[PDB]
Amino acid sequence: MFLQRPKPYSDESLESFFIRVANKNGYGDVHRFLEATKRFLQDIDHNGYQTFPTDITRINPYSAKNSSSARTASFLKLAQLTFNEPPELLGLAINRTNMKYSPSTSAVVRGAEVFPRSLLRTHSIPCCPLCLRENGYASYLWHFQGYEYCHSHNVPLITTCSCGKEFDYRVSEAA
RNA sequence: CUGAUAACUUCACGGCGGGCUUGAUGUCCGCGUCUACCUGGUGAACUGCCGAGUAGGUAG
Repeated sequence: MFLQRPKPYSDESLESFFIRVANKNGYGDVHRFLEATKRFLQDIDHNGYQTFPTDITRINPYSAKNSSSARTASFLKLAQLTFNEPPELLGLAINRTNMKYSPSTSAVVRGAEVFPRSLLRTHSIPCCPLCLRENGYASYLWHFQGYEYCHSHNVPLITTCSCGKEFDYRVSEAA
């Protein structure tokens, strides 16, 4: 109950929304609040709590074959009665759709926009600091957006970016 | 359009007498049934009042 001051702005792929509510009040990673959400889904007046995920990934509402209709219903009351001033939460969800293209590639709706195929990277992506955080990575071609020369693969020592290993995917002119 | 055409078989009645199936008998020996199993009431018919009362009544 009462997640204090949902702040955020647009242009986000919903994964740092749980990270920004993780860095407040003093909490480790997202396994606690993520269990306390699915515990609250296991609490009063709910029917579909069993399939709400467990890990860093898979908060995505197309990662299950048939919990897609359960994930949005999970995401319905995950904004209303748990936030003062319930924010723009719904619509950030990268869903799936019924549309296709002509070369038989699966269409995928974010809030109004369609990616070419639901394959693009899904793993081992670059990342740049000093925002919170992006909408456009884990895709084929979205690199810099104004400030350039920022690939940031972490061959040197641990904890270069100051976030706390939540999103932080790093392992050890016409563009 | 028939081996064609027609056609009363009827009346009467005592089966009876007698009678010992018997004697004897050993069905026995042996025996591993077992392994694995979800029945599924969400919150849902809630709170008083009189009477000594696990009886009885009485409210919205």
